[PDB]
Amino acid sequence: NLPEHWTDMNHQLFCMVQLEPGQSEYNTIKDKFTRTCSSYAIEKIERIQNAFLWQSYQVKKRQMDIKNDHKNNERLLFHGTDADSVPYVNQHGFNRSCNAVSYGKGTYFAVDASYSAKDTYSKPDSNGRKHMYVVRVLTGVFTKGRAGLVTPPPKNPHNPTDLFDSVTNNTRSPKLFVVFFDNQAYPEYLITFTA
Amino acid sequence: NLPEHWTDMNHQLFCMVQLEPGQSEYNTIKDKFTRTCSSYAIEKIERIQNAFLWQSYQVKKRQMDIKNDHKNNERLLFHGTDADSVPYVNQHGFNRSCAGKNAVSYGKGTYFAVDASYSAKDTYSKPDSNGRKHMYVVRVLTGVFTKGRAGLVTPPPKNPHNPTDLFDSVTNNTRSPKLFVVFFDNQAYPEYLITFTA
Ligand SMILES: COc1ccc(OC)c2c1sc1nnc(N)n12
Repeated sequence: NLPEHWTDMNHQLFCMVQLEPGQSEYNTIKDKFTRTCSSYAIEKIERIQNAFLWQSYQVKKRQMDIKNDHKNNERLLFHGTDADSVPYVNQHGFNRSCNAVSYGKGTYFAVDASYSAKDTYSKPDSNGRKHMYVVRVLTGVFTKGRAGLVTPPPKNPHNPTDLFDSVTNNTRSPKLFVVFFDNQAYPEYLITFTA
Repeated sequence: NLPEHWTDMNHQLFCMVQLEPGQSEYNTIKDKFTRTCSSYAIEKIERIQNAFLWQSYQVKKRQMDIKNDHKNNERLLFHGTDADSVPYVNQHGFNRSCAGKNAVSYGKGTYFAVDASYSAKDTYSKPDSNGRKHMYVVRVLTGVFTKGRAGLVTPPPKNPHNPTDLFDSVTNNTRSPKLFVVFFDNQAYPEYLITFTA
C-alpha cells in the first residue's frame, strides 16, 4: 500500500526522488524547514521511497492506533545526520545502537529544524553540505524522559509491560522526542542545505 | 493473518496456551529440548500467542524472503533467560538494548543457541527462587550469515565497498553454527516458553 504521492519505481523497492522546486510537495517541506532555518541555503529536497521501511512503519502505526484507541500517534520531526550516515538511514532508517542521550538511549528527533541544524547533529561535510531528515515519528502517548532509559517507562508501575510510546524533554511544550524501537520512525524527506 | 491453529483470543492481543503432552506440538519441542538436555525435566511448554509481535515478525520474514530468493531464512533456536525478563519478552520480544554480554562475543546483539544445552546454562536460564529455569523456542530470521566479531552493533556488510548491504545475522562458525546474533527488532518471534527444573 505505497502512498499516492510516490512516483513509479519500475518494480524496485527503493528510490530517492529529487523534488521539483516550486511544486506543492517541495513548498510544503521547504516551509517546515524555513519556519526556523530561513538563514540556510537549500540545495535540494529528496523524497525517500523505501517500501520495506514504509511497510514496517505502517504496521507499527496500525498497532499503535489499536493500542491507544485513537489515531493521533504520528508527528513530523527533524533529524540531523552526518554525510556518512545518510546511505544507512535511507536504506535501514534510524538505529538507536549507532552526542549526549540525556533523555534515554533511543533515536532523537527535534520539533524545530533549528535544533537539528546544529553542526553537532547536521555535521557539515568537506564541501560544507549539511543533511537533515523530515521524519514521520510514532510519538503516540509520551512522558518525560531521563538518562539511562533503554525503553519508555511503564504507563503504570502495576503493569510494568504497558509502556509509553516515546519520551520528551517537556510534556507541556515538547522540543524533542526519543523513540526506542526500530520502525517507529519513517525518514520521509532528506534536505541538503548549507550555512 | 493470525495462524488458524491458535486458540481464539476473544479480540485479545496476547495469551499463553499450555500444551498437552501426547500432542505432536508438545512432543516435538520436548524431543528438540531433550536431544541435548536429557538431564533436566520439563514442567510445562506454553505456546506464545502475541498478535503484534507475530505481524511485525511476519512482515520482516516476507521482506527477507523477497530480498534473498529461495533461502531458508528461518531457524528454530533457543533463548534461556531469567524469570524477571519473561513478562517483557512475552509482550515485547527480544531487545538487544537489554542483551547480556555473551562469554564468547560475536557482536552486540541478541544471542540464540542451536542446542538447548547451551541455553540451559544457569548463566542464561537463571534458576528463579523456586528452582525453575526458563527457555524460549524462537523463530529467528538468520537469513544469510557470516562469522561475527565482538565490535559489531549491526551485521557487517557483504561487500566493504557497499556498506549498507548487510548480512542478516552473524554466527560463531559458518561450518558448524552453534549460535546466532541478531541486531534488529522483530527478527525473532518467541513461539514457546519451556519451564524446566533439575
Ligand atoms: C538532545 O537532543 C538530541 C540528542 C542527540 C541527537 O542526535 C545525535 C539529536 C538531538 S535533537 C536532534 N536532531 N537531530 C539529531 N540527530 N538530534
